[PDB]
Formats: sequence, structure tokens, C-alpha cells
Amino acid sequence: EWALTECAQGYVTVTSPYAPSVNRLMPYRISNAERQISQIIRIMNIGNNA
Amino acid sequence: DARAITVALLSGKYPPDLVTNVWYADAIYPMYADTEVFSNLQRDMITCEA
Amino acid sequence: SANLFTPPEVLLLPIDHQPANVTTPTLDFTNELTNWRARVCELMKNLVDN
Amino acid sequence: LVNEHSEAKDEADEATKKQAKDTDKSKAQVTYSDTGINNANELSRSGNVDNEGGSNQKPMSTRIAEATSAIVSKHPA
Amino acid sequence: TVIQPVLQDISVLLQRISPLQIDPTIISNTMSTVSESTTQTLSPASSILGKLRPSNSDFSSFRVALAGWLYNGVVTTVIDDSSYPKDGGSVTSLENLWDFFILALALPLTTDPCAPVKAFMTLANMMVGFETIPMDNQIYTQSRRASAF
Amino acid sequence: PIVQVSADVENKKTAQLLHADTPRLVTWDAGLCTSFKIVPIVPAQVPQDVLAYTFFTSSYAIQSPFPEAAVSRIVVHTRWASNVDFDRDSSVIMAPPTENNIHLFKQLLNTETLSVRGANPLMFRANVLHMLLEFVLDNLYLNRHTGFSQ
Amino acid sequence: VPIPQKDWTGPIGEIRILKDTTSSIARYLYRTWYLAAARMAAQPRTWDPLFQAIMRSQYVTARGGSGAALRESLYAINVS
Amino acid sequence: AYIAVPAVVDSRSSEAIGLLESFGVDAGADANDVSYQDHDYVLDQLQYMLDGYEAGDVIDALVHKNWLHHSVYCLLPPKSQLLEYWKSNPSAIPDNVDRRLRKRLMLKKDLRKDDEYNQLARAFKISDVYAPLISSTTSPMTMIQNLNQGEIVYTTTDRVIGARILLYAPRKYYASTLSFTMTKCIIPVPHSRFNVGTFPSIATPKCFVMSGVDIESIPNEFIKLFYQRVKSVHANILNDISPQIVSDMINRKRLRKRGASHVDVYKVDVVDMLFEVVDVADGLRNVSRKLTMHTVPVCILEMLGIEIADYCIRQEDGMLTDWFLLLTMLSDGLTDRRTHCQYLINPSSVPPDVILNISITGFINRHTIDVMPDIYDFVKPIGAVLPKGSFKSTIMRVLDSISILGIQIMPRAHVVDSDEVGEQMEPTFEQAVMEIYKGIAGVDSLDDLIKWVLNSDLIPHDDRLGQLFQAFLPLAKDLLAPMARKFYDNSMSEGRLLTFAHADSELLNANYFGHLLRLKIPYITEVNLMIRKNREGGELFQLVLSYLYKMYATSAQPKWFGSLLRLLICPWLHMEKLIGEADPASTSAEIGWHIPREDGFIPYVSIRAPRLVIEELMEKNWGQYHAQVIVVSAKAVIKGNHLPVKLVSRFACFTLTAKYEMRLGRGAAYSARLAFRSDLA
Amino acid sequence: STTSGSAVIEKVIPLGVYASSPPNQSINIDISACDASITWDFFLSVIMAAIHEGVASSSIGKPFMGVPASIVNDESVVGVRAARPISGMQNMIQHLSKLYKRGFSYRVNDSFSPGNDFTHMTTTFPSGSTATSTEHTANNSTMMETFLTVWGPEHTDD
RNA sequence: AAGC
RNA sequence: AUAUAUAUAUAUAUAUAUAUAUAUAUAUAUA
RNA sequence: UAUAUAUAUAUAUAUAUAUAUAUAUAUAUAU
Repeated sequence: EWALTECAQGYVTVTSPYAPSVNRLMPYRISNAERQISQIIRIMNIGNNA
Repeated sequence: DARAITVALLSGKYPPDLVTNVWYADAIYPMYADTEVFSNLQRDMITCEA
Repeated sequence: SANLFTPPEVLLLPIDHQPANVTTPTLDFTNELTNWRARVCELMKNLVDN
Repeated sequence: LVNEHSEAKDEADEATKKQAKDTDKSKAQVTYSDTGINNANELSRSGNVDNEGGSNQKPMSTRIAEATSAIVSKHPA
Repeated sequence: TVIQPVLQDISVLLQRISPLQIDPTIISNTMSTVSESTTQTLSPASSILGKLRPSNSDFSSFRVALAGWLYNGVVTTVIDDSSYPKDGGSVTSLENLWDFFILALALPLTTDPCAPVKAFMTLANMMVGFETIPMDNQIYTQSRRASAF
Repeated sequence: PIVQVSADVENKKTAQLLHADTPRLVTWDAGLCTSFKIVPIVPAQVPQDVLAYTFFTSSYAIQSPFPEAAVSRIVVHTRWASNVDFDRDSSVIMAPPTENNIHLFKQLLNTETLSVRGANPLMFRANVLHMLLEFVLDNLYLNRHTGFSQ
Repeated sequence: VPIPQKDWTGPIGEIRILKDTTSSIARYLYRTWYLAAARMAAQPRTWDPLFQAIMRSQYVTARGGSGAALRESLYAINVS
Repeated sequence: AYIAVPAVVDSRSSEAIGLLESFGVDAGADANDVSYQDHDYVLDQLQYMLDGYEAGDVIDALVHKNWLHHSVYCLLPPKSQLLEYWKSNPSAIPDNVDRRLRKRLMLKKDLRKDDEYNQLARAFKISDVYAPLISSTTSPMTMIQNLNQGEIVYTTTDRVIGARILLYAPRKYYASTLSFTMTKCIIPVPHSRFNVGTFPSIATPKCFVMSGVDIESIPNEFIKLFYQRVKSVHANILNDISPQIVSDMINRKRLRKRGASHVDVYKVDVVDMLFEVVDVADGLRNVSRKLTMHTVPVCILEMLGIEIADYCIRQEDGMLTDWFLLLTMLSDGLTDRRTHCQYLINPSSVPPDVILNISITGFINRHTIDVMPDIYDFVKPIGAVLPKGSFKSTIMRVLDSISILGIQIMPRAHVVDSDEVGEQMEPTFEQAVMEIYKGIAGVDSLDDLIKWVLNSDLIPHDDRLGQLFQAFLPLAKDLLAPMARKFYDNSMSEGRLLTFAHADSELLNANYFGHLLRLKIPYITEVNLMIRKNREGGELFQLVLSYLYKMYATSAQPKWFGSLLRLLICPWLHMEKLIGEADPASTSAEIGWHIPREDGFIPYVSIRAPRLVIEELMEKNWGQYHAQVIVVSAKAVIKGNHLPVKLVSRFACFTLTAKYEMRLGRGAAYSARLAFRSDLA
Repeated sequence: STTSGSAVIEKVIPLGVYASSPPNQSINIDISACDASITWDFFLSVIMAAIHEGVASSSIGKPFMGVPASIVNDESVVGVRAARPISGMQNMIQHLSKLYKRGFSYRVNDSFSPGNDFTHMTTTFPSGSTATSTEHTANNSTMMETFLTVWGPEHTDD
């Protein structure tokens, strides 16, 4: 919710529960290096093509 | 096209009664229910892994 | 952050950004592009009167 | 065999429905669901889990059935 | 489902024992005023009546609210988010002002421990762009929804 | 025959760029986390003229954790006991050594090999590497908690 | 001299995409029509409702159109 | 509990048909445990929505719908009509309205030139009264969220999705809306422990989804796209379950004929067949390859006994057995399970890639598909195009020996061979092709031509075959085409026939009339030639001929041959399970050309169906179609238009071909209309 | 390419008078039975594919002429068989491709011959449609350019 | 039946 | 003041269709 | 003899649509 609030520049409010949870698994966080590698690969695809 | 961009620069109007913090709160709200970004993150991870 | 040649979080623009301080906009002529249009019009006016 | 979160939500809907009937109105004035609070982490007791914390997708008796059926030996040839 | 009958039944008991009578026409007749025709249709006296809708004669919400006090430790009474102004609202809208009035005047009756904060923030939300306050958190802004507190 | 094709017309880079398929990361396995299977090779010498049949355990129809045979061996068989929801479709399975297993080592570059019973030794390393990669890939699962009984 | 059968992709409904490795002269015809379609579809006037209305009205004339065959063709699926 | 299956589901119909066990889920005791939701109208709304939005975002929004929560739209009229509606019967005005407007609406005066009501109306909008509104500028996600909480959602447009649509004020007020899809009139359901719906939703952490991974196997286009998108976006948050799992969770505490209605016969169940090519050339074995067969109907598998065991597919002769031909003939090709490329079968016993013994392993997919090829608008003669070396004789022989229900479908007399046009000329086409060689420099004999065109590996040089085509094409287009035209013209006279050809361009250039089908085979056709001994000009000549025809063919994707045999057989075999016991006199019918002067009648179509179906057929306008009959060996010709297929039924499996003959004298050309001369009973 | 009618006034007289005048020389080229020479074998199978592909980008998810969008099966890539949304123009292209592949069904009623009426299956391109002349001109120009650029230079040595 |  | 045409409001009558309930007849299944 | 499903005929209740008639108000034309 912090990320979503930040990315919307405060125009959207979202909420999260505040209580003992049951250990959900949400694998979405990766290092910047992987993002840069994927970005470079993606650039090389569109290389010189409109 | 230069003509089109000039037309855009010359003929812009706002809704008759605009309040930005309400307009954006109303417009942006649906678009942060999209979970495509996280999927892209997982795809990016697999790319470097491969 | 997938930025490569720019710092993370940073997004460049070819126009100077100046955050609005009101939520009820009204017409105003203190802008870069307004000045550009005014200068162009004045140049044409000088050209005609030569 | 329904999810605890689902039951907490499903039970909320039924309570709201009977509220409307009790006050002879289509839309209930007071509701137990669709409130402001993000009560997502709520759990309700359900028949999906047993007392050992295991999944009740197979009943206790049947699990005991397979368990002790593998130890039996028959009269020799 | 276990709780619902208990609260509802007590609420009916209170209604059929209290000497108090709820007569919405007290609001209606005491207005008895209306703006003229040539000017714009929006008028404050007419606008508030539409928000109140005196014709409707259901008050279970009031009756239940009293019963909620006896079971604070198991049931928390709150104001439904639909009662808050649309998209946070603004002080520039005559309609949104009445939403603030109705909501602010009714909050003290709920058992919500965070009621005062909600009563405060909902005005701040409407006030964005005219009046600014300092915020400690760099994530949360003044535009945070009030019902989230 | 098997000589293949690689050239592909790829005008649909736009579809890739606008939307990419998500990988299947999380999968659940409810079976045994094993890939090695013990198999009988030669049936046991029962009954026999030395020991009476009343001695042997099999004669009482008792289940055994291990095969009751004259000879038994270990064979790799990925997910031979698993119970998964999504299949990764990369199983590595051999047969008992009394049964031929040549076809596993001629799967990669033996496009020139004529006989069905033969394989080229010079691609043994490549075939082995491919086999190991598939072995790893087929086992990417998360163990699942089912339930117990006293 | 026909186009070799080994120079086509899988079907997309009814159509079949032509590969770019083809030794036939059809490749230039395909390229020309490709660029023509791309330039056509990018014109904003294509999406203007009036343009589409004009195109629809173009073939609405007081001349024959074999309406009878249309009639039994529609009756073949029980539409009156 | 919610389970989504990759098929269209309806509340009343899908229950009568065994939809769950059309997939494989047993669900023995009903006990009113399984419930179905109607999703057809949702599919129609999706199709309508596709006219203003992208498919992807519509699907993404629709996924978040909770199907266990009840809500519905409420279509409203345009504003101007809404006010005038409130003027009539001023008893429906909501209390939220401005009191000035309400007082003015009850004025009972015409309000034509009030000049104060005008301003009030002008400064009025629907959103002032109804909180949740959709005004054709709303993202589908917003609509889905609005239906997720709340029972009534107000809208001013009909282009909405997710639930039913009710009407506000009577139809007279709605003038812009014309669609009659599901708009319920002004006139106004619980959930079982399990619920089955076509769509899969993520509104709950445990809304289950059927197997649904066989995306290619989904028949319907829209459902296929929906499932593909859903798994391509939310692959990691889905609860995939198998039919066995569904059977367990339905029959956990309990385990320890579709009633009576109209039955369609063009819905068949098919399965994927998994097997391997075990080689037992010695006492040991091999696991050479693992292959899959795709579209094998269950009816065939149950008809001819198929267990899972070590089957051998060759006889003492050395060629393949008949049942294996039929089985491979009814499918949609093979596929290797290691490399996912297509697979083709070597018929001959030539060392490279021989198949002698196979072993079945299991059956994975199961779903019901329609059999109607959908290019069957009118009952017309059928022309099938197969390449040379396609077991034509074997297929013809096998088909002829099928006498399922006393009708002997597809007799040898009702099929015409491809080569039949060849011997119409005293010098057949083949010897002209042989003599072509004289027109080529450097070639002095047909043998010289063969060694010139091939490169010692039975491959055309891809250039010399060029001049072979150069010389051959004029021969075909100048000699074969006209004689073929006359041959087909006469052939249509005797009645409906099955026609075989080698390249579709033959039929196109001959102006052939009837349904045109291009079919391929899961075999190597070229190898089928040179093993076939007793050839006239040598086998290599036949190879060259086959190459010439393949080059002669057009550019069009040939479907699998099974798509024809399935339609030819499966409906009849299914119907035998229902009609196999009843009295044939009642459950039989006949359609034919009537000619008044006992009475002249020549059969056209043979119909077999239950009594109710035949009785329903009895009252149809068979007199609408006319033909000219001439004369036992009679023959006729149709004028006007041919018979539409739906006139027969989606029931009442019939005969695809017929031969014209008069049952027991001057030659006459009187007239004809067809009559339902079926039977009295 | 011109668009003039058969009235003598509206044509390009200057073109002809310039072409005939020496030292310029003119070549007169005509296509015999032009409508009968354009079938699915070579032309239609290519033009239909090209038009269908060269429109998806600038037109995704939009109706046209009353024709809506739809979903079709995809098999271009080997192995993978999927579904694919198409625009209104692509729907029209799919249907028109069906029609072109099948052929044409001509109905005849010979008024000068009693008993001469039937249906003739043909592959000849229609003459009464609105796309006849423009399509014929486009293919004429394209084939001429292809000859002048690629085939012709590669087939003569003088 | 009788086009663009 | 009278006649004709157009628009709005109210009342009454008639016809048709769809849904639910009751009665009788025919066909099939179960006891 | 009882129960269930389908079809047909009659009656009651609800909704929609069309037509006719009467009265009142406004506008135009004629005496």
C-alpha cells in the first residue's frame, strides 16, 4: 500500500489490514540489476525499428 | 504533423468547473487496480535467470 | 528502478515544470510557451512593419 | 470445505440479507459487509481444517482407514 | 450471523419502550423557505432537504447505535464509507458541505475509537488547495482518505 | 525427416513488447519429494526346496518398504510419486538396466545417426548436460502440507 | 511458375502469412500491399464517422443487387 | 465454492447434459449439490462490449467479478425522457430530487412554456439523484467493482457487462435502444455448496479453476481467448484442479441416460492418446519415441476394444493393420512429446523409423466438440482432395464394409476414384504424361527423364522439376480440364457422390460444384509409392507425378482427414445407442422427389431418428424445392437453390450420399417437388 | 494512374500526344481476360494476407462500417496455437478470404432459351464490384514495377 | 434478373 | 360568441401478448 | 386409484402496447 500510495502521487488512497496474518507469499521484489538486464534486452529488440 | 500540434497548442479548454484534486481522484482510481507491473517483474527475473 | 543513464526516481522533461499551487485554475499568461508565442507574434509584427 | 476468509465474507452477506428482510426493505440500512475497514485478515471457523492443523480434504476416519490397512497381514497360503 | 439477531432485537426493544418519538416533519416545516426562480436552481435550503430525505421513516441505524454501546468488546460501530463525500469532496461544492455537516454531527455516537480523527481529517480532505498543514509522513499526504484512519 | 527449422518471421515484436507471458513460479507438490525408485529385477526364489514357504514374509501378504526380489536396483524417475497441480513437462525417466536406455543419450545431436540402437559418443557430454538441466527443471516445486492422523 | 508450398505459415482463420525467404516475385507484391495498408490505416479520416457513412452509402444505389438470392440465403437460417 | 470450466454453461440446459462427466468428473449422486450459473448472456455482453474496448482490458476487468454475489444493472432512459416519465405517474420520483422540481412536476399543467421549469431542467443531471452511474465513458473495471458491492447499479447505457439488465420506465421512453438481447421487462436465486460457471474469477483466494491448461483444445474462440489471457496475466494466483480432484471433493463423504429430452448427435467426446513406439526386435525392448494422438473420439475407442497394453500394429503381410489405419485416420495428426514438432508415420518396414509394436499409456484431455464442419450450408456433393499415395483403396474398402444400422453408409458405388477421369480418353492422361519427355532437350527416354530430374536421393533438383512443370501444365489445363468438366457435370446427374482428386486446382479449373475439402494425412505419402509394386511406368514415375500434382495445388491449409470421417461416422454410431432397440418402422424416414402420373418417387435422403423427431420433421415445407427429373437408372437436376442443412435437424443423422434409381415406361421429363414420404408410423 | 471516364473530353490528351510525338516511342500493353486472370492461386492469397497484416497496428480493437471486432485462431508460429483479437477490417478480410477461396456462384436465367437455367461455379473475379478497376490498376502498376526492377534485369543479358 |  | 386543425392533462371502454393459480382430456414413468 | 412432466381449452390477478370518445387550457383561420 505504501508503494501504491507513492506511485499515485497521493491522489489514490488504499488500505491494508492490521492484525495477525497467515503468512501469504507474494514474490514480487527483485534487485535493480535484473531490471536493468531485462531493460537492455528489451532495447535490443526494438533496435532501429519504428 | 506541425499543423496538428499547433492546433492543439491553440485550442485547449478545461471543463467548465474544474477541481483538480477531485478530477484526478476520480480518474486515477480504477487504473491502480492493475497488477500487470508485478507480472512484468517476475518476467524480468526469469530473463536474467535464463 | 530501470533507469540506466539517469538517477533512479528521476524523470527528465524538455520543459520546465512548475507545480501548481491552487486546485481551481484560472487563465494566466506567465508561461514559457505563452512567452514563446508572444515573441513569435512580435517578430512577425516587426517584419511586417519594416 | 470453504476458505475461512470466504466464510467470514459469506457469513457477512447472509447477516446483511436477513437485516433487509427484518426491516421489510430491499436495501439494508445497516450492513455487516462493504464497510470502510479493510478487514481482510479476518478468519472464521470452518470445516476445512481439523484439530491438528491439517487439511480436512479427507475425513479423519478415512485417513485412519488407509493408515492401519497397510499393517494388516492375512492367513498364510 | 450469530451476532446480528442480538443487536437487531435489542434495537426494536428500545424503540417500543422509549418515550421518544422521531418526527422528521420538524425538519421539514422549519425550513418553509425557498429561493427565487430567475437565479440558479442550486439553493442551500433545498439542497440540505434532498440530502436528509425526511420522507424515509427508517431509523434502525439510530436505534442500533445505542445497542452497540453494550457490546463494545465484540462489535465496533462505524460510519459506512458511502456517507463520506464523493472522492474526498471539496469546500467549493455546496453539496459536499452538507455531507460534512451530517457526517460530523453523527460521529460522536459511534463506538469507533478513531472517530475524532476521522472527524478531523474529513474536513482537511475537503480543504486541499486552499489551506495546507504540515505532514510528518512522506508517504501520507493531506489528501489521504478520511475513512482510512 | 528430423532435420529441423530455425528461421522464424518475427514481425510480432509489438505483441511481445506490449504484453509478455508471465512465468509459472509457484507450484505445489503434495507427493513424496523423491526422484529415485527401487525396482525388482529378478523374482525371488519362492517357493523353494530348502526353506518352507511358511518362513517368508510375502506368504502372509505383508506389505514391504522394499521390493522382495532376488535382485533390486536403483533407477532415477523424476516425480514418480509426486501429485502436482501444474505439470512442468520435463520428466527424466529411465528403465531398469536390463531394459535398454540408449534413446536418452542420442536425443540432442544424433540427427545423423542411422541405427535406432546406436548413439554417437562424441555428444555424450551434451546429452548429459541436457538431461541434468531437465532433471533440475522438473523438480522446481514447493512442498505442500496435507494433513496427519495419529 | 507457382509459389512453393514450403513458403507459408500456419493459418490465421482463413489467411496464411507469406514468409520472407521466398524466391518468388510475390514478395514485392506483398510488401507493396503491406505498406499501402499501413499508410491507409494511419489516416485519421478513416475513423471519422462521416467517411465511413460515405463509404457505406456509396454502394446503396437504385440498381439491382440480386436481392432474391439474399432472401433465400437469409431464410436458410430462419430469419424473416 | 466456485469452479470454472472451459465451456459455455447454462442454468437449465447444461444440467440435463452430463457436462461434468463430459469432462470426466463422475459426480455420482447429485443430491442437489452441483449448481450451474447461466453465462451465455455474459458472453453476448462481452461480444457487444468488444465494439468499444480492447479485448484485454475487458477480460481483465471481468476477471475480478464475484459470481457468488448477486447484483444487477438498472437501465435508465435519456434525461429528457426521464423527466417526462416522471411527469406521468408522479409517484416514482426518488426523495433525493430537488423539492422545487418535484413540486413543478406535479403541477398537472402542460408545462409547454413554463419558462421556469426550463431552467430547472437545463441545470439538472442524472448523477444528482443516482450515485453509481455508467455513462459510456467508464472503464470496465469500474463497472465490475460497482457490481461487486451493492445490489443495484444505475446506468444510462446498455453496453454493460457482468449481470442481467432490468428496465426503468416503460419501453416507450427508450428510443435509442433497440437490441432485444437480455433486457428484462419492468417485471422483476440461492447458491448450492458447489457452483459451476464458464468464467474463472480471482475475487476470492480459492475460486477454483478446472484443468484448463489445454488452451488449444478449447473449442469456442471467446472462451479460448479468455482463458489464454487469464493465465498469461495471473498464472501464479490460480487454483488449478484436475477432474479426479473434482470427483473427490464432490464425492468425499458419500463415496466409500440423460433423463428425457431432445438429444443432439453432433456433439462427441474426444481424448488425447499417449503411447510410445517400443521396439522388441529382440527379447529386450526399447523406448525409441513417445508420441501423442490428439482428437480421438471416445465412441470409436469403446466400439473397437482399446485397453492399455502392448499392442502390435502389423500383420504377417508386412503392412499396417486396418484398425490402426482407422484410428490414425480419425485423429488430427501426431506429435512427439520430447520435441513438440509434428510427426509423420513411415508405413513401410524400411529401417529408418520403423513402427512395429506400440504400448498405450493413458488418456489426458477430454472435451466435447461440435462435428458439423460449418461449411455445410446446403446439401451438396462432396469433393475431397488428397495427395497421391494416401491409401485411397484401403480407405474405400474399409468404408464400404460399414453396415451399422441396416443402411450400409458410404457404399462403394457412391464414391468416384480420382483416376476415373483418366481413362475417359482412349490414351489416358498417364501415357501423355509419359510422352512429355520428347519435349525436353537432352532427354531421349522416360528413364533418362527420371535419372535427370532426381539427384540419387529421390529429390527433385528444384529447377529441372521447373521445366517438367513447364511442359506438364499445358497438357493438364488443355486436355484434362474439359473432360473433367463433362465428367463432373454428368456425375452430378446420378445424385450426390464422394469425389476424390489429387490437387484442388483440378476441381477449380473443372468448375466443380459442391462442397470442397482439402485434407492431409499424418503419414509420409511419397514413401507409399515405391513400395507399392506392380506399377505401370515404374514407381519413380509415380513419385515424379506426385511431385507434379503437389506443385500444381493451390495455396490453402489442408485440414486433417479426420474432420471428414468424424462427421461421416460418429453421429450415426451415437444414434445407434438410442435407436438400436425401437421398431424401425416408426423410427425411420425417407425424403425424395415426387412426380405425379403407382406413384413416381425417387429417394433423395435417408433419415433415421426417434419418433418425436420424425413427427416434428413431418410438418415442413418440403414442397418449396423443385427439380427436373428425367428417365431403372433415373436421374434429375435441381433448379433454384439446394436444400439447407438445418431443415433436416441438428438431430436425425442422415446419409451424405445417394444414388438415383426408380423402384418398380416411356422416357419422361415431367417435373418434381420433394415430399415427406417417410412413413405412416 | 488516371480516373477519367470514357467521355473523350475528360481523358489525358496531352499524355497521348506527347507519347506519340517523335523521338518518343510508345508501347501499348493490355491484359487479355484480366478478370479471369486474378485468382487465389497467386494474387488473392498474397493481397489478402498483406492487407490483413498491415492493418492490425493502426486499428486494434475498433469496429468499422458496422462490422465489429472478433476473435480468431492463431497458428502462424509452429507448435503454439492460440486465439487472437482482430479489428473490424480484419473481420471483413477473414470473411472475404472465405468467399475468395470458395469461388463464386453465378445464377443464370436465359430468357432466349426455354429450359436453360442453372448455377455455375466459377473463380473469375467479379466485374460488378466497386474494387474491380482500382485493384486491377494497382496490380498492373505493381507487376510492371517488379518487372522493371528485379525480374527483368535478372533475365536478360544484352 | 438486369453491376461498378 | 360559433366552427375547423394541432399540442398537453384526466376518465372510461375494447382487443392482443407474456407470467402465476384452478378445472378437464391425452401420452409416458413410479407404487 | 395417487403423484410428476408436456400440450390444448376456459376463468381470475399484474404489466405493456394500440385505437376511439368526452371535457378543460393555449395557438392559427373564417363570420
